[PDB]
Amino acid sequence: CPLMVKVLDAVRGSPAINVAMHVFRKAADDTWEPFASGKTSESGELHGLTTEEEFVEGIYKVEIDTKSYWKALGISPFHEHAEVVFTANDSGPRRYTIAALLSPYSYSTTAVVTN
Amino acid sequence: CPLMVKVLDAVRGSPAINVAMHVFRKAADDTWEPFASGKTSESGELHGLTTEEEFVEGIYKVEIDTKSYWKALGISPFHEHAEVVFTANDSGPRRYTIAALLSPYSYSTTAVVTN
Amino acid sequence: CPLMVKVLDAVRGSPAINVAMHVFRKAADDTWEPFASGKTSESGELHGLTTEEEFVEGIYKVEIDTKSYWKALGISPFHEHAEVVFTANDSGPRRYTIAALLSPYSYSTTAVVTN
Amino acid sequence: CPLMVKVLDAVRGSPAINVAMHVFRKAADDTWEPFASGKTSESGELHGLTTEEEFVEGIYKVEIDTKSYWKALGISPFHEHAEVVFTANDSGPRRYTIAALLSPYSYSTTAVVTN
Ligand SMILES: CC1(C)C=Cc2c(ccc3c2OC[C@@H](c2ccc(O)cc2O)C3)O1
Ligand SMILES: CC1(C)C=Cc2c(ccc3c2OC[C@@H](c2ccc(O)cc2O)C3)O1
Repeated sequence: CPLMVKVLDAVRGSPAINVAMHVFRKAADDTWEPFASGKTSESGELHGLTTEEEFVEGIYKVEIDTKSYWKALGISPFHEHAEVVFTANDSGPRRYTIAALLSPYSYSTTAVVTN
Repeated sequence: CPLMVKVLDAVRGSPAINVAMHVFRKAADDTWEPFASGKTSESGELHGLTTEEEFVEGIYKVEIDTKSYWKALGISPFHEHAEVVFTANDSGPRRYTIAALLSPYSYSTTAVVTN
Repeated sequence: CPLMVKVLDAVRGSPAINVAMHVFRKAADDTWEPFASGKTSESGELHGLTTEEEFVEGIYKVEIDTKSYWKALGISPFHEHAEVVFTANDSGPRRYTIAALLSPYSYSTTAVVTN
Repeated sequence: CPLMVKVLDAVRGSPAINVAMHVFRKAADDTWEPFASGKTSESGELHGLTTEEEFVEGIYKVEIDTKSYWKALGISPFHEHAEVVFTANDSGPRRYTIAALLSPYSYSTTAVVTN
C-alpha cells in the first residue's frame, strides 16, 4: 500500500497498539475532507488505509489520537493528538511510511518516502 | 511568560531562526481562533505570546511554519508545517515551554510544564 | 532473530543504507568484548546479528557508525557515533528491536522489547 | 560557558533534575580520560563543566546516568546510560549545548553549536 503508519510507545518499549487515527485530504475549498481512518494492530502498524488509484496528489493530514491512547493507560498526556501534514505524490506516485514515537509529554515523527 | 516556544535545527546544529508560527485557541464552535503569533529570535526562541490573565484554560494549537523555514535554506521539506495541540491549565495555570527539533523529514516536540 | 536494528535518515526521508555497526558484550573483567557486527541493508535493517543461544544475559552495546554515514554524503556531522547500551535478557529471553533516526546534529533511539 | 548540557523528562514534562553525568576526553592510547562531571540543576541544566582554555580540540564523551534517574522515579529503564560522543572544535573553539530528552525506552539528543 502507498500509505502506512507505525507507532511506538517510548514508556513501555512496545508497539503502540489500538491507536486510532484519521486521515484527511485538503479539498478545493480549502477544507479538510475525511479520506480514511483505522487503528494500529498489535504490531503497532496501520495498513490498507488507501490505494494507489485513490491516493491522488494533494495535501494530507494524519491525525493520531494519542490522547485516548495515554488515557486508557492511566496517563494524562500533554498533547491532544499528533499530526502529520504533507503534500503527497507531487512529483508522481510515492509510498509513504509515517513513523511516530509517543511519550506522555513528547512525540517524534519521521517519514520514509520511496518510489 | 506563561507560553514560550523554542525551535532547534537538526541539520545545521543551531537555533532555528525566523521561524514563523501562529497560536490558535479552540472556540465553542470547534474552529480555530487566532490568539497570538511571532517569529523565533536569533536564539530560536519566541516569547511574550500571551499573559497569565489572557492565557485561560482551553485547547491551544501552535502551528509552526516549518515548510517556509526549509525553503529559505534551499532544502526540500516533508511537512507542510508542524503542529502542537494541547489543553492548557487543566489543573490551574502553569508555565509552558514547547520545544521543537526540526529535520527536513522529521520533527520532535516536547513540553516542559512547570509550577 | 532476537536482536535487530533499523536506521532511518531524517534528512533524506529514507532508510539509512550501508550503515555499519558493532555490537559488544560486557565481559567478567568489565571490558567490552566484540560480539557481532554488520551493516544495514537497502531497507535500513540489520538482521541476523546473533542467535537465541548465543545472545545470553548481559550488558550489550550497539555502536552505530553514524559519522562515516554522513561523511559519505558530504556532511560533517556532530556525533562520532550513536550508542545504545542495555542489559539484555535479565528476566529471561526477549527479542530486541533497536530503532534509530539520524540527523547531522541529532539522533534518537528507541527500543521495542517483546516476548 | 563553552559546554552546557540540558536534560528534559518526556514522561513528566519537566526538566530532568539531579541527573549525574561524567565527561571524558579521548587520550592518545584511545582510552577515556575523566575530564569533568556534575548533576543537572532544578532547571535540568549543567553548567561550568570546563573553560575555553581547558576545552581544547579532541573527542569528548558525555555519559549520562539515565538509569539511576529512572530508578529514583520508580520506573524500569531500557538503557544503562545515554552517551554523546563528539569531536570538539574541529574548526576552532565554539560553544556547545547538548540537549537530551529522556524516556524509559528511548532517548533523543541534539547539539546546538554557536559562534
Ligand atoms: C525534544 C528534543 C528531541 C530533545 C530536547 C530538545 C529538543 C528541541 C529543543 C530543545 C530541547 O531541549 C532543550 C531545550 C532548551 C534549549 C535552550 C534553553 O535555554 C532551554 C531549553 O529548555 C530546547 O529536541
Ligand atoms: C524514534 C523515532 C524518532 C520514531 C520512530 C522510529 C524511528 C526510527 C526508526 C523506526 C521508528 O519506528 C518505526 C520503526 C520500524 C520501521 C519499519 C518496520 O517494519 C518496523 C519498525 O519497527 C523504525 O525514530
